[PDB]
Amino acid sequence: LTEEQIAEFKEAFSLFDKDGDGTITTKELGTVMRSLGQNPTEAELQDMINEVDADGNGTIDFPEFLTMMARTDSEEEIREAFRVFDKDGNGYISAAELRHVMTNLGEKLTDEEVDEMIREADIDGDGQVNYEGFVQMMT
Amino acid sequence: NRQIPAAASLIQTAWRCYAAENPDSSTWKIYIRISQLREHHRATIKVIRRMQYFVAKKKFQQAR
Ligand SMILES: [Ca+2]
Ligand SMILES: [Ca+2]
Ligand SMILES: [Ca+2]
Repeated sequence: LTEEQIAEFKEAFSLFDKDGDGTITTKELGTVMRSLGQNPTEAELQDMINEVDADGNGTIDFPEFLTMMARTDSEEEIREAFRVFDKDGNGYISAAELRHVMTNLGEKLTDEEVDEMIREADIDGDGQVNYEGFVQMMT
Repeated sequence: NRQIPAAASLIQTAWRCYAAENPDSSTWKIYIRISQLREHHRATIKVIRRMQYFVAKKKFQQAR
């Protein structure tokens, strides 16, 4: 962690702590998200906080915020998520199959996001994505 | 098979978290209701994207 990183994370913290009270609540979090054009439910906001609220008080103070923003397995879980679609255990997912899953399931990436993903992931350009290589790239 | 949406969302939040580090990634184009995206938008977007990644991480862990 750099001295520059910590100040940048303190600046980011302030954008959420509209209170100035030292903690981010679910309400301040939803306020920021709606300002960006999102409409999260209250349960979605709660799940966001709970993954970060290490003392279980229900809010996020700056050391908790910094802990999460500075954050090990992860690589393996993302591999395991790709392996869900690697039915034959290729180690590979088709660019076509990847675009389909990325665009139409879950968060629904845009086609331009998927373009960027595939251009970076398909190193040899054969239309087949070595997803273990791509997981490495992201981490 | 609830693994499929949870798996997709983990990949997508992870990638979106990675790609927001590139200030000129097309992942910034999704915020259609922001006239001019200033630096304070990007800073909050990066925070939100990290939180969503952690949520997706947990949800995938629970489905597997
Ligand atoms: Ca506050
Ligand atoms: Ca706390
Ligand atoms: Ca390839």
